[PDB]
Amino acid sequence: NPESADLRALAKHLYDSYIKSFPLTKAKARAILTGKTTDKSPFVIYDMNSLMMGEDKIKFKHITPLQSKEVAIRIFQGCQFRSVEAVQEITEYAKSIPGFVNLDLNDQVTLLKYGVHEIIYTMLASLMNKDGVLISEGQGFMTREFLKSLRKPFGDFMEPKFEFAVKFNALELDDSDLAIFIAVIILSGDRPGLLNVKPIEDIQDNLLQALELQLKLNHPESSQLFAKLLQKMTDLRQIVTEHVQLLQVIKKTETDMSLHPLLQEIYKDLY
Amino acid sequence: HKILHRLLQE
Ligand SMILES: Cc1c(C)n(Cc2ccc(-c3ccccc3C(=O)O)cc2)c2ccc(C(=O)N[C@@H](C)c3ccc([N+](=O)[O-])cc3)cc12
Repeated sequence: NPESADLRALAKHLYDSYIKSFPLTKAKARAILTGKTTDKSPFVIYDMNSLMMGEDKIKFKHITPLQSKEVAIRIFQGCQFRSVEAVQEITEYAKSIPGFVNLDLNDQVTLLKYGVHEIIYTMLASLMNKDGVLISEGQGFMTREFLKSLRKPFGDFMEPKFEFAVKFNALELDDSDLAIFIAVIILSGDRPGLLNVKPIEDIQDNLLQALELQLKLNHPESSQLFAKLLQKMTDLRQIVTEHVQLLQVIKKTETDMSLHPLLQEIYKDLY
Repeated sequence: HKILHRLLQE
């Protein structure tokens, strides 16, 4: 019908920009994880020694890592580099969301500030399984056991992301779905400190209809996938709160570690 | 939020 059509248009526009904005799709990640691909299988990192041997191979967008720190801290500086780049990818993606760039700039800031961690978690799920997580465009694979093995507080950092991911991955969402879900997360009218909620909520209501239509068309066998997904989005805010707490700890207790300025902006006065 | 601002105006 006429309204459906506009919502299908939004879904496609969003998928297109998602594909342009983010380097590694869920499609490719799964192909890499299953062993269903023509590419060279990822270098596995499971201890201090394998990290060091694999550091040569772990390029991201043609950026070579720098060639003396303990395992835990080096792992954290890498996840930090990737996060910064993700924030930048998510910001470009947000700008492609119709109506977002017409919002008050201070509110664009606030939506990103609170949205980015939720989205990062969502997109981590695409790269994870029970065994571990793909890194750096899928050239590496870091075992969950290894990450859990790190000295505290770093040992408890990735584990909740894994716990969330095994449950979220059950919904079997694909890239066309995720593209819409991510936009819905960004356009959340209840972020603290927003100035003008109404045009945010109007955009989110279209996005949510687009999401609902998308899930009916793309997963016609899946009963109320839409409702399940919305329940997960609410779990996920609690989980971002725990993570921000853990970084509060890490900033204070681990003085040998420079937290990147972009990330400081985001974590400051958050929960 | 100077960087975020800068990324948004970029
Ligand atoms: C541990 C790690 C290393 C050592 N590198 C290479 C690298 C290469 C270059 C540099 C580097 C670049 C510029 C300047 C200096 C350096 C430098 O060497 O220090 C640093 C590390 C990584 C690259 C990506 C990821 C990654 O995808 N992590 C997952 C968990 C993830 C985490 C977060 C997200 N996310 O969507 O936010 C997705 C996946 C992890 C690592």
